[PDB]
Amino acid sequence: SPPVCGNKILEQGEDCDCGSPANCQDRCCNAATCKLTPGSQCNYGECCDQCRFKKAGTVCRIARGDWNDDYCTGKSSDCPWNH
Repeated sequence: SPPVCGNKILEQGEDCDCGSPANCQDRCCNAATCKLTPGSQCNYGECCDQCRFKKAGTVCRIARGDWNDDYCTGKSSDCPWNH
């Protein structure tokens, strides 16, 4: 699944796109923008939860025990170990 904006593949650095703006069957992902539609923050990823990123502080990972603890940032679908 290469990076094609307008192919229904969230690969073309879109983070939310549909094959065709007219057939965009993703209320959370818009092709015309190749990004999360207005109102949604997530769509795919660890931080993604209900088309909305997990409020910063939501533990989603762990390095190797419990020091810094991996926590969401409520800004992306990624969860940094916090290291």
